[PDB]
Amino acid sequence: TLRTYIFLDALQPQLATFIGKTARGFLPVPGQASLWVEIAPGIAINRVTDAALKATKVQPAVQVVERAYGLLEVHHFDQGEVLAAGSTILDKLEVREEGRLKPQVMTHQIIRAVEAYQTQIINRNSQGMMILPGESLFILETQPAGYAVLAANEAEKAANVHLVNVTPYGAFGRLYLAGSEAEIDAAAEAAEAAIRSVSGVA
Amino acid sequence: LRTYIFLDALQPQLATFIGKTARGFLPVPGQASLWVEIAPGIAINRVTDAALKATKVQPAVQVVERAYGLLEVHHFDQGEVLAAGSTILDKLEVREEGRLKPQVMTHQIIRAVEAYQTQIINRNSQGMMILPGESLFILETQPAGYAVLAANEAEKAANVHLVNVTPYGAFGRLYLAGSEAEIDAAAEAAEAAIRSVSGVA
Amino acid sequence: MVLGKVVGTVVASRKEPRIEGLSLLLVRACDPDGTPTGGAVVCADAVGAGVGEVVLYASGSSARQTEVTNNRPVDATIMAIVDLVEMGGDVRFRK
Amino acid sequence: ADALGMIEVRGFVGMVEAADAMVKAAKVELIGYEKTGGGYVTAVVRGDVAAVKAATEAGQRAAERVGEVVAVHVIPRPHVNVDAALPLGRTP
Amino acid sequence: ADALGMIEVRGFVGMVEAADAMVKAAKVELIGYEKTGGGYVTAVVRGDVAAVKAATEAGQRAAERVGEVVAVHVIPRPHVNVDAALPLGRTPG
Amino acid sequence: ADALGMIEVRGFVGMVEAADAMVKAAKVELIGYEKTGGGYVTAVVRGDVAAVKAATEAGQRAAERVGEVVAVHVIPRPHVNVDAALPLGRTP
Amino acid sequence: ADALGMIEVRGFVGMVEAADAMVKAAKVELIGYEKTGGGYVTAVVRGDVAAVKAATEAGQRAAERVGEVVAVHVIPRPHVNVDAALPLGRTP
Amino acid sequence: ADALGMIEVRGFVGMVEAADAMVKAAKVELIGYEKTGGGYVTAVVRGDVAAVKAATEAGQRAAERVGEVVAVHVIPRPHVNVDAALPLGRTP
Amino acid sequence: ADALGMIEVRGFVGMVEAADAMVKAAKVELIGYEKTGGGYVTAVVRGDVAAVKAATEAGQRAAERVGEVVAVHVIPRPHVNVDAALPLGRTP
Repeated sequence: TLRTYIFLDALQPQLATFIGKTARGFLPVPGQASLWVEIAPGIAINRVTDAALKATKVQPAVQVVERAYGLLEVHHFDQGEVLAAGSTILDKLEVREEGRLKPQVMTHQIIRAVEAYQTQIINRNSQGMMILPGESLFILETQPAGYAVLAANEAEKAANVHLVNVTPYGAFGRLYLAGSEAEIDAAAEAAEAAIRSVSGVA
Repeated sequence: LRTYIFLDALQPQLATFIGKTARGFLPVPGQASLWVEIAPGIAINRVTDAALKATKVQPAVQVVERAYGLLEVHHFDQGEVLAAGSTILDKLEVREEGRLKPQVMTHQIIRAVEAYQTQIINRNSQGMMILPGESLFILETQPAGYAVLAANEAEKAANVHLVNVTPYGAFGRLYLAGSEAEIDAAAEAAEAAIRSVSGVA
Repeated sequence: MVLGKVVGTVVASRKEPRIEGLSLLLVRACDPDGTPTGGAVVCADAVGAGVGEVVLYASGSSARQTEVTNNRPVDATIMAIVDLVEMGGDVRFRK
Repeated sequence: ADALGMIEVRGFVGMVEAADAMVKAAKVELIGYEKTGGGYVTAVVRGDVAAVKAATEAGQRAAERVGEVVAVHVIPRPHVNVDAALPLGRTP
Repeated sequence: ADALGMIEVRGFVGMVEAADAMVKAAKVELIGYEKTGGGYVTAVVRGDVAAVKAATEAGQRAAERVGEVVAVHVIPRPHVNVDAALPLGRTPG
Repeated sequence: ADALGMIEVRGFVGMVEAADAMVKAAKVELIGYEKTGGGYVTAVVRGDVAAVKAATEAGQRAAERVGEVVAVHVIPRPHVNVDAALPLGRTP
Repeated sequence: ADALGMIEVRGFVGMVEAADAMVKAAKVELIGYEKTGGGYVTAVVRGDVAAVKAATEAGQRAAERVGEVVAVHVIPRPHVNVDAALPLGRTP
Repeated sequence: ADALGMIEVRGFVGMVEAADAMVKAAKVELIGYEKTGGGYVTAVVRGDVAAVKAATEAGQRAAERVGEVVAVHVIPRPHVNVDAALPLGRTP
Repeated sequence: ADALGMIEVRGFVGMVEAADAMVKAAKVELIGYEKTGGGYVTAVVRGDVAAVKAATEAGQRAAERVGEVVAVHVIPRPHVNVDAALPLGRTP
């Protein structure tokens, strides 16, 4: 069951830095073309990964077996390789582009002037760049979990913010973003427009 | 006593790593801090409680593994943190000028860090990410107690993001990472702060 | 020393042997407006003046007060090129 | 009344560097600066006694390396007439 | 904020040559000058730490040809209260 | 815009002598004098480049016979930011 | 606009090593190279104000071993006319 | 038919530094550069004569820091045959 | 892409002996040579790094006994801008 199929054309450097910090695999560099596939049950993702690797020369970084879900990231500099890998993944599961679930935003907030007594908690809860006291905060939760990196990537392509945390595997893909008010506002508008512009099965 | 530094006002990013690292009270940015590494490291457990009871301070950091035991105490009023520093330096009955003077060992800036170095540097998780294509200043202060002070003096000097500042060890390695001009402006202040302390050689 | 336009060039062949290698120029004296009207004196170039430039030249014993024209029979030499002529608040001539 | 700290330097660059070190070093209030003529400019911060005594030490140590520190001094409790007469920021 | 660069010259003329060399040397902003008496005049520029550093170096090497420099110093990240309290061109209001 | 001639003299009679010679020497607008305090007074004159370059040299010759000259300089093309935030006559 | 950096080496090999270390040492575009004859070849890079400075300071180190470095110089902000009249990348 | 400044440097880098200094000094027009082989490059400048004079005096001082300056010379007004028979940017 | 071996010889005979020994000594592609004028010519070969290194360290031996080898250098991976801006082969 295909839950998430999202194609990232170019990785912005904080997302690629965060994946290179917190993945189990071959770490991606900025500028590469990436693909995120989340299916259920979370052990057929090894078969999906085997099909994508035996077809093309794409390279995996994130291959995570969750409680019920399964995530695969592949990436290469040439987008033809990643698109052919995605075509092989859709042919192995015998599903289409729009067989994926339509992503739902279940919590979006812009918290402004975050106190120090919250930023210390957020700092000892994450892995990305440290939120600083006084900076704005954009939190975001998307269902399914695999679309959150999309909500990460477009929020850096159209703004100049810092990535605090992104968890793309689980029951809710979570995204934290720190920065000034105009930059968090631009990143929030861009990410909320990026999630809602994805077709699929509701 | 190997080191006794008083970070008078913590900058807005050194206290974030002090909150992401410390075992104790989490420091808020930026109250104050007193860092004292005093050998041997079994008297630090008895010097920390006296300073925690005598003042209104809150202890943040803890001992080093099989070495001198460092202690960073963080109070809001700088008078209270200075009183806790005098209490911890009178529990050991050593002088405040008897600290070992900080010696810079290896300062090195590495501009345009590639993405491989970004991965191998970001994998050791302390602070702000390496951001492939940047600079990186990596200094080492001897003893390791002074190095966190350098992390303040590179945050009040330029807009550099802090990668890691290991105050707990034999020598304190501090790597910061920003743009190519801010990293030079920050490394100059880190060296000029760590080479300006007074004490025994 | 009077200002005039450099009208022409004079090429002497049989000359006094000290002043060989020295350029000669017909300078006719002009008004401070900048139009030449007067007698044309064959004076020696010491600055690099060409045809049509407005120059100063100085005649007399103070025509020899240059390294170029030190002890030479030089009656008048060109010492400066006019860039501007201020005449009581109206710049009459520019370069 | 808050404690009083002052650094007088011959020069304006030394005064701005001293004021930066005093503000970045502790939680004091940079009020302004008194131009007593002759190139001398004095930077006046006011705040709590430990804060001012740390800000003053850092401003002295930072302004010695760009300039010409004349006098550096901290009053822990100024008299009420000192604040009422002299332009030290807290004029009621 | 914007980086801060100052050149103090004991003389107005060396100050003007310093300020002209700074604004031609990089992309900075001459925001003004400070007369502190006794012949001491300080030219103040704001900009970016690369630009202010590269500008203030050429301002120093051009202000030594004319007058005498007393102090040359670059402050890469001045505090908010210092921009609010001293006449440094980024005052809010 | 217009080129900038400056002559700074520690005296005041030297500045009036220099400003008078710079006005008499060429078609240059005397555009003011700047009192930086402590004796030091700068005559600021401003015109075309040939005019300022002749005038400022003549004013340098004239000011050195009357007082002690401090600095003589000519900027042939002042930057727009210079004329903006300085009292040099051609500020808009 | 963008800052300019130049390495002049008397050989082609030193110019290639200088150009390589300039590009590898900072996010700095390599425009190309100008031959002047006589051996002398200049590599021309262009980018940020300090990135070009670190690029030249690391290209000079590299070209001093495999060649003879004549001239290393950075221009932090060249004029409109210089880019418009020289082969330096940003010709409109 | 304006004046003519030429700064000849045996390096390309000293030529571009002299070029930038001549343009930033006064309001002059930089046509370009002449490569006479052997290393020798020449920067060529057009403007009114005092502007070119001050431009070349600034460009020589900036080019002696970098390279070997061969010749600096200013022609106040070149002949018509000189402009028509040599590549000096005023060819009709 | 492929590596970059090049040696520079002041003279054409030494460079041709260099190019011959490099393409006989390992598996490299002689893409050509470059004239920087004044007697210098530079032979350039491309291949994988061990072949490029073994080719240059034999071409230097064979061209050292002929002419004037100025400089020998091997680049294991040139940056994509150096290949994209310089006549080294592999230009996209």
